[PDB]
Amino acid sequence: IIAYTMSLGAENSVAYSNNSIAIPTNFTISVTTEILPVSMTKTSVDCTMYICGDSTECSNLLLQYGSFCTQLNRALTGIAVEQDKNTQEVFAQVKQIYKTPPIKDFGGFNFSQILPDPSKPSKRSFIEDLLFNKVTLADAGFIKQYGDCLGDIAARDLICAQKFNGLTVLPPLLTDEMIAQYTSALLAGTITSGWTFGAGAALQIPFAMQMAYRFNGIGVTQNVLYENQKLIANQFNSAIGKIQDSLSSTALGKLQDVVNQNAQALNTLVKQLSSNFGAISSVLNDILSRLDPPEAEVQIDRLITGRLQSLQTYVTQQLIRAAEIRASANLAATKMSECVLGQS
Amino acid sequence: NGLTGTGVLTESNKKFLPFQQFGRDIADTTDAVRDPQTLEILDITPCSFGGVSVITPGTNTSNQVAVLYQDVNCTWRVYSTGSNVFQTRAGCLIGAEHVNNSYECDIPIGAGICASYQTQSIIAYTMSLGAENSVAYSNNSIAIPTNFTISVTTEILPVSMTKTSVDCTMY
Amino acid sequence: SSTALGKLQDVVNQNAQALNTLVKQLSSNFGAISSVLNDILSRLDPPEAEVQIDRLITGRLQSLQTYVTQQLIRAAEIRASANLAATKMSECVLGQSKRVDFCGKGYHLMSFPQSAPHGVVFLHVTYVPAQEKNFTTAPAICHDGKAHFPREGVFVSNGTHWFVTQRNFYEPQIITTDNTFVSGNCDVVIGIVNN
Amino acid sequence: SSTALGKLQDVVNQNAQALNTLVKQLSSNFGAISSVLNDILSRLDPP
Amino acid sequence: ETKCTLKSFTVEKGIYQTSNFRVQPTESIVRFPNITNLCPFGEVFNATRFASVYAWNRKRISNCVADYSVLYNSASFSTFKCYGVSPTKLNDLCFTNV
Ligand SMILES: *[C@@H]1O[C@H](CO)[C@@H](O[C@@H]2O[C@H](CO)[C@@H](O)[C@H](O)[C@H]2NC(C)=O)[C@H](O)[C@H]1NC(C)=O
Ligand SMILES: *[C@@H]1O[C@H](CO)[C@@H](O[C@@H]2O[C@H](CO)[C@@H](O)[C@H](O)[C@H]2NC(C)=O)[C@H](O)[C@H]1NC(C)=O
Ligand SMILES: *[C@@H]1O[C@H](CO)[C@@H](O[C@@H]2O[C@H](CO)[C@@H](O)[C@H](O)[C@H]2NC(C)=O)[C@H](O)[C@H]1NC(C)=O
Ligand SMILES: *[C@@H]1O[C@H](CO)[C@@H](O[C@@H]2O[C@H](CO)[C@@H](O)[C@H](O)[C@H]2NC(C)=O)[C@H](O)[C@H]1NC(C)=O
Ligand SMILES: *[C@@H]1O[C@H](CO)[C@@H](O[C@@H]2O[C@H](CO)[C@@H](O)[C@H](O)[C@H]2NC(C)=O)[C@H](O)[C@H]1NC(C)=O
Ligand SMILES: *[C@@H]1O[C@H](CO)[C@@H](O)[C@H](O)[C@H]1NC(C)=O
Ligand SMILES: *[C@@H]1O[C@H](CO)[C@@H](O)[C@H](O)[C@H]1NC(C)=O
Ligand SMILES: *[C@@H]1O[C@H](CO)[C@@H](O)[C@H](O)[C@H]1NC(C)=O
Ligand SMILES: *[C@@H]1O[C@H](CO)[C@@H](O)[C@H](O)[C@H]1NC(C)=O
Ligand SMILES: *[C@@H]1O[C@H](CO)[C@@H](O)[C@H](O)[C@H]1NC(C)=O
Ligand SMILES: *[C@@H]1O[C@H](CO)[C@@H](O)[C@H](O)[C@H]1NC(C)=O
Ligand SMILES: *[C@@H]1O[C@H](CO)[C@@H](O)[C@H](O)[C@H]1NC(C)=O
Ligand SMILES: *[C@@H]1O[C@H](CO)[C@@H](O)[C@H](O)[C@H]1NC(C)=O
Repeated sequence: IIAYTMSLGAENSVAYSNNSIAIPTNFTISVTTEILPVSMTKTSVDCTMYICGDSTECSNLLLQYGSFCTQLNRALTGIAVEQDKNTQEVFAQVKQIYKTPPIKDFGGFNFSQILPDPSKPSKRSFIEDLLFNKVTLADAGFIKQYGDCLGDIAARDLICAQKFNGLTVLPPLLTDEMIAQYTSALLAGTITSGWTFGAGAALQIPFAMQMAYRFNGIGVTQNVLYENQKLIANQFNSAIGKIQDSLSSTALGKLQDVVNQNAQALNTLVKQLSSNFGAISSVLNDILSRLDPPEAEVQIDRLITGRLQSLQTYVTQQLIRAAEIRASANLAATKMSECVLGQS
Repeated sequence: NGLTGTGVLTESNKKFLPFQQFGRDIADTTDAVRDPQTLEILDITPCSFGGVSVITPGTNTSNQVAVLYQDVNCTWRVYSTGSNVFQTRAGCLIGAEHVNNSYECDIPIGAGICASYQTQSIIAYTMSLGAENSVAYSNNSIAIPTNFTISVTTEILPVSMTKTSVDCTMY
Repeated sequence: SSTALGKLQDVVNQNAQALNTLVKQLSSNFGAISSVLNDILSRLDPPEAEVQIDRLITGRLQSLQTYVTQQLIRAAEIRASANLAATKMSECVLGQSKRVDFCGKGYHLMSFPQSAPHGVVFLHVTYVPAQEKNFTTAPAICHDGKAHFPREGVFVSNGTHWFVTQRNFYEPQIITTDNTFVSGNCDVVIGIVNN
Repeated sequence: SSTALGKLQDVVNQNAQALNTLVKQLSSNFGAISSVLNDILSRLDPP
Repeated sequence: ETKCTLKSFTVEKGIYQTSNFRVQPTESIVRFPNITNLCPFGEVFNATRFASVYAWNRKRISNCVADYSVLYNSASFSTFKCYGVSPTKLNDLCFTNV
């Protein structure tokens, strides 16, 4: 193990003089990726099932704390509807589902790796499929039946452990196929209409002339595009190939951290059911048997207070995380309107 | 042996050492037990399971409701069976009729399915993303506008909320 | 005047509901024998009423704490909204914005502010093209073994004749040497036409 | 050089005040007989 | 359920979460070991000679039903106090290392 002083970067010097200028003579077409989180998992909690279980004595003792559970569930539902609103602001910008024609004559540019693949069950692109397999979720579907984990399969499958304690995960409103349809419409509009479909009705224009407009927008004359069209198309195709390559090779850490954080929060909730909180045991059935009502109520009160504050901590941290995801989704919506529907 | 509880007992594959009688999971609840007369191990599984949601068009319009059992797959652990049973990737929906059309979402059920109080009864459908469109793209065709419209739109933004103060002692 | 400002009414509703929830949470025992201090202080003597009063104090303190925490979170969200509104005031009202969909749908022309209870309303005036028409087009024009490109327009053709127009409004004009500029010969551009 | 950076000093002030408030909150009984563990552990037996 | 969790008699259009699906128990079962004898209540409480407190006696008890009601006719105790358990629960339990 070695320890060193970190370097800030390579040293450089500019040959500045009062009558010297440097002018470029060639260019490169670069393609870069930017990843942004847009939603997190929507969860719900049953207080009675988490705090008491099937205990009727505990559930009758809990009726002095019903306002707190209505409050918790109000907060969680606010988060849950905010997630769907986030996805809608990002992806549902345009409400016309444009298709790209079978005329794949785009001046030499090849958009085959980002356009839908009709050979799949879904209509996801090649790049979208490569992205889909680099993020491992925790819920492959949202129907886990009672008979499916009945026995010791519970408390060995984390999801049934969460479900037996009242912790539910709700499915998003837009399926993945609907989101793929939205991105497909955005791509088709942007490659057959330029930036006009974001300001009104889509007005077609040949792709090379649209690229010439975009070259004008950065301070380069159009003849620079028209005289170098094959070189530019080749550079673009090579850069797109480089992306797929890199991906299929080896990540989406910022999107996996969201899944990891939500799963860890739920599992921490489940393990915090082993705390005594100052009582004689952490099981309601060891207290309710070996102790009679009036003097078991003190222990059950300790347990109730502890578990309520556990739920409260969870909900508070979920609210804070949802605020951060909301900021990220707002940034993504701004980038969608200003980089995809226009030129910045 | 004095330990009380509620649940479902099933035959087990766990195998206890001779000095063991109960088995506990990570939440420290008893999930296995050795029967004191037959000396066989049993698993104890809880009895309640599965979320439930209720879809109403508002009780100021009707007291018809639909119920979504978010963990059932019918092709049951339901309160009633009625008619119009419709399976969804969000659960089994009971009380709403499935149609083949598609509209804008009214009440979001989930997984692409919405519900609405149409024709009265409750219907469930797949939400539509929008009208389909196609651009007449060719390699030498352009579309140029010949007129314009001046549009005025509103945008609302919250700027403040209520300023409050609390006296601890008085509360 | 017909028929809403839901985003501005939700703020009022949320604050009122939070205060009223605080008030109703004064009916909780929190594990004591009653939720009234006067039923405890009468029928119980100091040292053994102190346990009940301690339970009540702890419960009500945590109620206040929950309220303050959720108020802080909501205030952060309102702060973000107010920052966005200030940016929109400086960039859409005090200027003209080139950012797409920042000051309405269309090409932004101007904006006017109006005040509302706890908020602001922007009236965005934008320009939306309409009544489009199809034309044949070309990237360049070849005249004397030279390629001519438009200066600030696009080459269109009504079917037989060629004109140069501006991109956002059909206003055809005759192609001259003041509309175009020359660069190179007629062998490199792909869809060049003779005119 | 004359006369400020209030927005940068408020951050330092807030963090310092939070830590010091943590330290002074060690003088609360929270409903116990004393706020010192050594006065409880001496004069009282474990249970 | 929703009317009552809302604390209102009117419900507005929408979808609301209710409690998880509950199932009620149908039967009650008890499973104790096969024990037939009664515990030596008459050679512990009715012994003829007790020990000195400095050399107190300790006896092991196992494999017997602890039906203490048989002590109601022949015994009257001036002190009886249990720690860690309730006296009203002693008839339902089962005891280890007595
Ligand atoms: C522009 O001209 C300058 C002037 O010679 C070149 O820069 C110097 O390069 C040498 C060798 O790399 C360095 O040791 C000097 O420090 C540089 N700076 C000076 C002398 O001020 C530079 O290479 C030229 N740039 C191009 C693109 O040709
Ligand atoms: C501008 O740069 C490109 C490279 O990006 C040059 O084209 C390359 O030329 C070399 C040598 O002729 C070939 O081996 C490569 O295959 C070319 N690249 C591509 C993508 O075709 C081009 O010559 C440069 N232009 C000038 C004027 O220097
Ligand atoms: C551009 O559109 C406007 C409508 O926005 C047209 O003006 C309308 O013309 C019709 C028929 O002449 C009248 O009934 C309306 O009263 C006019 N509207 C207004 C607001 O005055 C206009 O003719 C169109 N121009 C072209 C060249 O088509
Ligand atoms: C394209 O536009 C030109 C206008 O320059 C049309 O040609 C003129 O049409 C007018 C009226 O029909 C005649 O008086 C002129 O003699 C024509 N020629 C010129 C040089 O002005 C032409 O008809 C249009 N073509 C189509 C298909 O609409
Ligand atoms: C407890 O008593 C039961 C009977 O009350 C015993 O059950 C017997 O078990 C044998 C197995 O070797 C069977 O052949 C008998 O038919 C059972 N009897 C009944 C009535 O079911 C049991 O064996 C006893 N416990 C022990 C440890 O021996
Ligand atoms: C586009 O590139 C792919 C390689 O991924 C190739 O299969 C396809 O033939 C290319 N399209 C054209 C028109 O050359
Ligand atoms: C619902 O009932 C109230 C009172 O009966 C009434 O004021 C209200 O207008 C009703 N809702 C509608 C949409 O009419
Ligand atoms: C219901 O069961 C069928 C086959 O048993 C399965 O294909 C389907 O996925 C299940 N329901 C859902 C929506 O998962
Ligand atoms: C609805 O869609 C189904 C899909 O198979 C089709 O069979 C049916 O004819 C359509 N009309 C109905 C059943 O209302
Ligand atoms: C443009 O021409 C195409 C090809 O027939 C047609 O689909 C479309 O209606 C035309 N657009 C206009 C605005 O005339
Ligand atoms: C446009 O495509 C046609 C095919 O219909 C082809 O003949 C022509 O050369 C192409 N022109 C350009 C500029 O791409
Ligand atoms: C354009 O003009 C040149 C010279 O007159 C001629 O060689 C060329 O073939 C022409 N192009 C077409 C498409 O007629
Ligand atoms: C104890 O002695 C009394 C009186 O002789 C008798 O009633 C009782 O049954 C005896 N107890 C036992 C356990 O034999």
